[PDB]
Amino acid sequence: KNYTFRCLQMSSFANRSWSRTDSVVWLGDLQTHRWSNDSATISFTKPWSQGKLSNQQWEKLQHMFQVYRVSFTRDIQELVKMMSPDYPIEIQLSAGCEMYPGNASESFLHVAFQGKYVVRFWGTSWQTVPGAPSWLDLPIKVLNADQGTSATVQMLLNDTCPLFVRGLLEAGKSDLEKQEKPVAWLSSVPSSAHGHRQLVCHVSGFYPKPVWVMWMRGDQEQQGTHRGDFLPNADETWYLQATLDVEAGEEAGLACRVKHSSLGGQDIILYWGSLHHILDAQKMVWNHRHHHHHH
Amino acid sequence: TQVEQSPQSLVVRQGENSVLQCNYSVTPDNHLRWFKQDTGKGLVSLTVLVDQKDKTSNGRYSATLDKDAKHSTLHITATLLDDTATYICVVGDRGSALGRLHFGAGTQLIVIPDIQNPDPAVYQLRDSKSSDKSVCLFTDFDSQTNVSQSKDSDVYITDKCVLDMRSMDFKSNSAVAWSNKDFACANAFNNSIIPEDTFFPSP
Amino acid sequence: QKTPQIQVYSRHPPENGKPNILNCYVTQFHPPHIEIQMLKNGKKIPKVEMSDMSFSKDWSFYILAHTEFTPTETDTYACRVKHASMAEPKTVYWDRDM
Amino acid sequence: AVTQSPRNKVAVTGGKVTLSCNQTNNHNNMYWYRQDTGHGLRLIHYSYGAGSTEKGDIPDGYKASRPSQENFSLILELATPSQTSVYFCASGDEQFFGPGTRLTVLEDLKNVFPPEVAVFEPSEAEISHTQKATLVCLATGFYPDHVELSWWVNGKEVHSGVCTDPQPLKEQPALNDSRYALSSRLRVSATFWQNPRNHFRCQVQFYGLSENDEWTQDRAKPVTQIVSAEAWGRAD
Ligand SMILES: CCCCCCCCCCCCCCCCCCCCCCCC(=O)N[C@@H](CO[C@H]1O[C@H](CO)[C@H](O)[C@H](O)[C@H]1O)[C@H](O)[C@H](O)CCCCC
Ligand SMILES: *[C@@H]1O[C@H](CO)[C@@H](O)[C@H](O)[C@H]1NC(C)=O
Ligand SMILES: CCCCCCCCCCCC
Repeated sequence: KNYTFRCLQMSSFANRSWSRTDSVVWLGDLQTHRWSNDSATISFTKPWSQGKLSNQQWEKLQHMFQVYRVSFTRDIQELVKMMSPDYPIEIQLSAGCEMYPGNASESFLHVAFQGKYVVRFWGTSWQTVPGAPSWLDLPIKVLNADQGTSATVQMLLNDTCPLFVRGLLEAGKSDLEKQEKPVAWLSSVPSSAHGHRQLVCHVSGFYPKPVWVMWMRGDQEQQGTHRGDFLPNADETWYLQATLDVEAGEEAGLACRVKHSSLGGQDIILYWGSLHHILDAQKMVWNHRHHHHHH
Repeated sequence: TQVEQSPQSLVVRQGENSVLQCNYSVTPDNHLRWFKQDTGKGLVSLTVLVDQKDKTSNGRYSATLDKDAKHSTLHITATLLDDTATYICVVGDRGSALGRLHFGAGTQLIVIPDIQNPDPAVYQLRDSKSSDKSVCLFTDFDSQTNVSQSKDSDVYITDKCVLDMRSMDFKSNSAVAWSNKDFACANAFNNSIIPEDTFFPSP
Repeated sequence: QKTPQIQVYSRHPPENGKPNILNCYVTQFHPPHIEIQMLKNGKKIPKVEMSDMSFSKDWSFYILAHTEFTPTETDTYACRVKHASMAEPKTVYWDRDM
Repeated sequence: AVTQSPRNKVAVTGGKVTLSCNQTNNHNNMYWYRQDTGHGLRLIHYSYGAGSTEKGDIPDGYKASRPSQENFSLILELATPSQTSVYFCASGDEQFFGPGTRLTVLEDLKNVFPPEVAVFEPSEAEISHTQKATLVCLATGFYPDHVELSWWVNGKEVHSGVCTDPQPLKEQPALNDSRYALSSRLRVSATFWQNPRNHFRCQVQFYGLSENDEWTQDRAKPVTQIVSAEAWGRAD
C-alpha cells in the first residue's frame, strides 16, 4: 500500500564548457514530471501533476528549482577546477520520499558519481557514505559551509516532499487505482539444449504492475517456469513473459495461466495445441530472418 | 552591470545624515556587503546583510536589505569629515567558497565642513628659494563658494581643499592659483564668484 | 562504462497485416548519451517516438523507443543502438517468437 | 592583512610586469581585480590553492601564477596602455582586500619627468589678520601622475593642518601627454611660524623608471626619487 515518490536528475559534464541536466519525476511507476535541459519550465506529464498546490505555490517552487539548476551546473564545474586543474563527469541525483499509512514518511537525497553512490543529505548536512573516495572530503566541507542551501534542503525533505506527495496521491487517486486487462498469446523458440524447446507465454497490456503467470499441468504448477523482467509499454501498461523449457513432445497438456486484479477472479487460461492456439500461430507466420541465435 | 548604485556622487554638510542606494539583479542573492574605500587605499568592510529582510547597525552606519525588491540602503548618521570616501555595494551569489562577488561602481561621498565664521581672503605667498616666484591662496571662505577653473591656459587654479587644525578644532577651505606670467592675486580667481567681503591685501 | 541491453517486442499479439506498435527497450547502459534507431528493411524509420531517459536502483540508465508498425511474413524490423561502450553499433532484430 | 608589491609601477608598452600578492591569513582562495572609473572591480584571475589558476571575467592580456598558499602573482607578458589601472588582490576562506597597486603603462618613456618642488612662505597679511600661517607646497612638471606628497616639521611627518589636492591638474589640458602639477597646504599658528628654530619640509615621492630601464637621452635619468623643498621660521 506504500507509494514511493522520486525525482531523478542526470547531469553530464563532458568538459569545461559543456553540460546538460535532465530530470524525471515518478510517483510509483507513473511519470508525473519532465524537465528537459531545453526547457526553462518543469513540464506536467499528467493533468494532476500540480497536486493540491496553488499556482502561486507552484511558481515559487519552480523558481527555486530554476535557480537551483543554474547554480548546480556552475558549482560542479567550479569544484572540478578545485580537484582536477577529471573529464568527462556524470552525476546523478535521487531525491524524494516514501509514504506510509498513516501520515508518516521517510525522505532521501542520494547522489552518485560516475554511477557509484557516494553522498547523501543526512539531517542538516552532506555526508559521504562508507567506502567512498577520500578526495570527496574537501568538496563536502566546501558545500557544508552553505547554510542557506542546508536550510532549503531541510525544508524540502522534512516538510515539502510529504506535503506535496499527499496532494499528488489524492489528485491522482483515480489513475493509480485504474485497472487494465492483460492480453496473452503463445509462441515457441528452440532451447539452447539439444532436443529441447522453449515455450513462451506473452502477457501484455496490464495495469497495475502486480501479476501472476504460471505454466500448468492441470492442478500442477510447473516448477521450471521462469518469469522474465517487467517491460514497459508506451501507454504506461506492462509486458511480461513466462518461459518454460520442455522436451519435444511434452508440449501437449500444458497451459499458461494468468491472474490479475483487472480480471476479477476470471483467469486467462491458454492451452497449447488448442483450436485458438492454432489460429493465432498461423496469423503470425514469418520467414525467420534474422531470428536470435541458437546454440 | 548587475549592481547599480545611486547617486553617482553625494555632497553633504558635516553633521547631517547621508543616504546611499543600491539596486541589483544578481541571481541568486546570498548576501550584500558595503565597503568603504579611502582615496589611495583598499576596500574595508562596513557590514553584512544576509536575510530576506535584514537590518544592520554599526556606530554611525546602519543598513537595510530587501531581497524581494533587490534593494539596499546605507545610512550615515551625523556625517564626519573622515567619512569622505567611495562607498561600494557588493553582492555575493553563494554562501560558500564557490561564490563570485558582484561589484557596483560606487558612490563618492564628499563631506563639506561647516564654517561658522567665514573670513574669506586672497593672499600672495613668495617662494622660499627665489623672490620672483609666487602663488595666490584663496582661503577661509564658506562652503557656499565653488572655485571655478582657469579660462586662461597660462593660469593654473586648483580645486578647493579642506584642512583640519586638530588641537584648535578649526576647519578652513583653500584653493591655490599661480601663473607663469600682468597676473595679480586680486584678479586671479576672476572666473569664480567671490564673497563681497573678501580681503585683498595690497602687494 | 556499461553496455546497453536491447529488447524488441510488440505491444499487441503479432498479426500479419494488422497495425501494431514495436518497442525498443534499451537498458543497463552508462554514460547516458546514446543514439537509437529503429529500422524497417535496414532503412531508418522517420516516425519514432522516444520516452524520457531515466535510471534504476543500480544507477544504470534506461529508455524506451516506440513506433507504429505493421508486421508481415517478410518485412524485417530491427533496433540499432550507438554507444561509447561499443566500437560498432549494435543491431537487434525483432523476433516475435522470443 | 594582505600585502601587495609594488605599490606603484611605471612600465613601457611591450614590457614585462609582475605584480605580487602575499597573505598570511592561510586562505585557499585568492583573487586579482582591477579598478577603473565608472565600472566597479572586475575579476582578472582567481585561484583555489597552491597550483590552481583560473580565468575570471577579463583574463585577456594577463597571466596568473600560484606557486604557494601565501603567494599569488599577476603577470603581464606584453604590457599595453589599456592595462593602466589600479590593481587589487584579495583572499578568502568573505574576501579580504589588499591596499592596491597603481600601474601606468606608457607608449614611450621619453616623456617621463620628475617634479620640481617649491615651498611658498606665509604672507604677513595672513599672519596679522588671522594669527595663523599657511605654507603652500607646489609640485610641478611631472609625468606620469605618480606622486605622494608629505609635510615634515622638525624631522617628523605631520598630518594636522594639512590638505593635499586629491587630483593633479594638467599644465597643458589640450595635450594627451601633458605634465602634471600638485599643490598642498600646511597651516600652523603664527607663533609657531615666527620661531626661527622651526624647520618645515615638503617631501614629494615620485615614481618613474627603475634600475633595469634603458635610458639614452642627454638629460638626467628620470628614476624613482624623492624631491624636497624647505623653509625656515622667521621672526623679522
Ligand atoms: C525534493 C522533493 C521536492 C518536491 C517537489 C516536486 C517537484 C518536482 C520538481 C522536479 C525537479 C527535480 C530535481 C531534483 C533535484 C532536487 C534537489 C533540490 C535541491 C535544492 C537546493 C536549493 C538551494 C540551492 O539552489 N543552492 C544553490 C544556490 O545557493 C545560493 O543561493 C541560495 C538562494 O537561492 C542561497 O542564498 C544559498 O545560500 C546560496 O549559496 C547552491 O549552488 C548549491 O550548492 C546547489 C547544489 C546542491 C545540490 C547538490
Ligand atoms: C499530517 O501531519 C501534518 C504535520 O506534520 C499535520 O498538519 C496534518 O494534520 C497530518 N495529516 C492528517 C490527515 O491528520
Ligand atoms: C579526482 C576527481 C575530481 C573530480 C571532481 C568532481 C567533483 C564533483 C563532486 C560531486 C559531489 C557532489
